[PDB]
Amino acid sequence: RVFAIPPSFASIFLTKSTKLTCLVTDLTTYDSVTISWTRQNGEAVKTHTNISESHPNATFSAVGEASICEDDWNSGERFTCTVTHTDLPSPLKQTISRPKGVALHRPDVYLLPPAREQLNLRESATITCLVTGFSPADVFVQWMQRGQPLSPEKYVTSAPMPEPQAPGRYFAHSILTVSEEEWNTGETYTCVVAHEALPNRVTERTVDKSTGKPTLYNVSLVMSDTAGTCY
Amino acid sequence: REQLNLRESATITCLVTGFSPADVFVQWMQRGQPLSPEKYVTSAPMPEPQAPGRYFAHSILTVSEEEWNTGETYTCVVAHEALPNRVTERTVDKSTGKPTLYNVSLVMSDT
Amino acid sequence: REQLNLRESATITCLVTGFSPADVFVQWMQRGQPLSPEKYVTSAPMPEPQAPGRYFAHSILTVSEEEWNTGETYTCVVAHEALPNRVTERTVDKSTGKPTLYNVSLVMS
Amino acid sequence: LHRPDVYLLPPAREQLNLRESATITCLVTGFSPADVFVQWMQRGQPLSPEKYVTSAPMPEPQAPGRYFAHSILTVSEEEWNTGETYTCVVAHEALPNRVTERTVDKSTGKPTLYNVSLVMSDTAGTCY
Amino acid sequence: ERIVLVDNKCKCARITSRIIRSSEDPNEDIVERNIRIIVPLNNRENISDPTSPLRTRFVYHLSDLCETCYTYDRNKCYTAVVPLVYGGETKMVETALTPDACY
Amino acid sequence: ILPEVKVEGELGGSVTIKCPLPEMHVRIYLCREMAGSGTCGTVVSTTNFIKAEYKGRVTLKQYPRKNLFLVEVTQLTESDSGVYACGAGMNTDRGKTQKVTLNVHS
Ligand SMILES: *[C@@H]1O[C@H](CO)[C@@H](O[C@@H]2O[C@H](CO)[C@@H](O)[C@H](O)[C@H]2NC(C)=O)[C@H](O)[C@H]1NC(C)=O
Ligand SMILES: *[C@@H]1O[C@H](CO)[C@@H](O)[C@H](O)[C@H]1NC(C)=O
Ligand SMILES: *[C@@H]1O[C@H](CO)[C@@H](O)[C@H](O)[C@H]1NC(C)=O
Ligand SMILES: *[C@@H]1O[C@H](CO)[C@@H](O)[C@H](O)[C@H]1NC(C)=O
Ligand SMILES: *[C@@H]1O[C@H](CO)[C@@H](O)[C@H](O)[C@H]1NC(C)=O
Repeated sequence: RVFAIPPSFASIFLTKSTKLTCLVTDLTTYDSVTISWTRQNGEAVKTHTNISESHPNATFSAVGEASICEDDWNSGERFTCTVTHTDLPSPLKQTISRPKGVALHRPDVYLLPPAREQLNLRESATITCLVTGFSPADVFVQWMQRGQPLSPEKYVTSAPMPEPQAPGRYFAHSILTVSEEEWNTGETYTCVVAHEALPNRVTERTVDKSTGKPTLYNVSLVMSDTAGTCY
Repeated sequence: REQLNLRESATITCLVTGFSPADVFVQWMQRGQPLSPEKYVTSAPMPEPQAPGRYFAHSILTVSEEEWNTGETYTCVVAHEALPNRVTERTVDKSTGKPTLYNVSLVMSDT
Repeated sequence: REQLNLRESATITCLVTGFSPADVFVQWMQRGQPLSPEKYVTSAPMPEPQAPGRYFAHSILTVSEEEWNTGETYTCVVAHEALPNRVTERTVDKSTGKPTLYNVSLVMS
Repeated sequence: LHRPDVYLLPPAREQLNLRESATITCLVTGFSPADVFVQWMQRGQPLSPEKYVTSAPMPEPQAPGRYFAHSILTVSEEEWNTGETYTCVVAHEALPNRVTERTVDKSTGKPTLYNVSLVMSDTAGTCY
Repeated sequence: ERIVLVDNKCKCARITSRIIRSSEDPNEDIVERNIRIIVPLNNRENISDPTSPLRTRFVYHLSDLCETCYTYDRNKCYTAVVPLVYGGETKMVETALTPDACY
Repeated sequence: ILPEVKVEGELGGSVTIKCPLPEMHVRIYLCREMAGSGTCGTVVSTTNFIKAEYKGRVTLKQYPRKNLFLVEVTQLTESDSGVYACGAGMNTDRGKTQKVTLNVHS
């Protein structure tokens, strides 16, 4: 099996060290294997050293990376990835073409607090973050608590899925789980997202106990010198 | 609440969590009449990080903002092979997150 | 209300009306755990007076007022043979229909 | 040496009950050394000198170096249905802009019907 | 007819005035003064920092209107900075707190 | 306040509506606000939307050069009458910029 993962916009926009990776797995172990990259016009590009170590279960696990201009990717030039093995004399050729960009649109971000019935159990609370209506796909979402980022393993993110009501539109979910005590200590959580359409490329929404469907509206309206001198 | 300011559509989400094993079934209906299956989408059972082998799923439904405001209730039903009746329902409507009470305190003065 | 100003017990009733034919099944469960059939009673299908060719039943559940003031959703499941999937349920809690309350405190001066 | 403070006053409430005329007073105080004169313009057009009557600089009741002056003007009662605002002005050397146009109108003054209408919503996060 | 004395957008106060004609006479022409404040309710204390507690007290010194702020403006952009740990690389990025108004 | 332009139809068959086009805003709607509650219900808007009833008889053409946008509605019926509005922003109410009236003499 030969797997190719194209670079993500969340990697490009954040590191500026973009690269594309082809990896091989489920293959008998055999040294002296060559990894190459080919464009549509046949030009070859430099492949990087530091190939990944083989997996402990007696199968391949390799990394191959190369740098191509972001403007070249935006030009929609088809690129091909090839690997050579003696088992299969015919090298495996796979395409990592970037299809430019379809009509761009901004992702509406709605963040919702835990349900009232769930808090009745006084066990744990789950906060969701519903991104909606962004074209194209590959949105990047992360969570931090009171200015401190959380582990990637404390939340789960979905994958873009079609939108029945809107043709050519996608949406995604994300949920974070924490104890009830943490939710009941005014701790604040936020759901930052990253997308090409976003004018600042990054936007965020935030909720806490007091803002998520509260049971009290405590207000202290106070005005003075109503007469005053107005001109 | 923000989604409502656009006066276009609304999205009710049904969240099923904690079950084991997989293969749960979710359907949407109002006032006892089943709803068309081309208006909602359901996710496949996804592993739960902390849980050893429990899973979760989520489904969403889109309705007109007017319909939400009209006062119609929408019930969500899940069918799993572990529930004693193998069926369960929940219910939400406009009267769910209304502020229970106000505590305003005007202190108008001229000095 | 006057039942609760006793601090001994409260009764919750589950009126079922307008079904046909008989042999409806009602049971009471708390937060997913079915309760013992001795804790509640149930009536028998008796005809609806103004509505011909119909029946209705009843069921009450006794419960301490100590725990009713804390939660305990207390859903009432019904199993007839004409429902879309043969089972339905409803629930009520201490805050089922509490309305909005205003506490304006003008300090007009 | 201090900024010449100035003020203006409208006609008296009981004065608007004989239906003959009305007087508007522009009070000029301070301006040490005493160097001021007032010209009463309306709509940018100076009025006749025979209308406004400035008198003299006079020392303040307690006068280390300060002074003050008073200048009034006579109008017609029936003309106040439109106001015209009858602007006043002062001039002094101890002023960065050497002009402090001061004007009032029937609308300006003490209000007699307060109508506060405050509203409370949760969609007022942004002021449209 | 009504003139505008205050149009503050930070406090959404619109102080105006009008004089109503009496019953066919130039006397007792009562003057008016209309004030309309719209409290936000869902905004924070530090409007440009989404971590400060909610805004409970609202003080309105009408004299100043005719600096802590209360609401946002339909004609401006609010931004901030947040840490991102993509690839174990803590990095500060400008985030459009109020998007759709930064275009 | 903003203008109260009024248009009529002179028997059904076609109708044309014009409203000013604001700058630095991406959303444009023509909600009818013909509800007892008053809450305006967006009829035809950008950002992708349309009215369950109004379909195939409603289209929008924005012209930045003239600072105007154009909406063309084919035919005419009894339902699509009354008044209409225009605006921008992300709040159908509190974001209006005109109050137009639609009538037909048929
Ligand atoms: C409200 O938040 C702002 C933004 O964090 C605070 O001002 C910032 O202070 C930091 C240093 O603490 C500077 O790096 C920023 O440049 C400041 N912002 C601006 C716009 O200059 C401000 O002090 C906070 N107010 C209160 C009362 O805490
Ligand atoms: C409600 O407001 C009062 C002051 O008006 C304050 O003492 C109290 O702490 C507030 N409630 C909460 C929960 O903060
Ligand atoms: C309700 O308002 C009063 C008066 O301001 C205050 O003393 C009290 O603390 C408030 N209660 C809460 C829960 O905020
Ligand atoms: C109701 O108002 C009174 C008088 O201000 C106050 O003492 C009381 O705490 C308020 N109750 C709540 C729940 O805010
Ligand atoms: C007072 O204000 C309200 C709200 O704007 C208005 O409807 C009413 O006509 C006003 N009354 C007067 C006398 O102006």
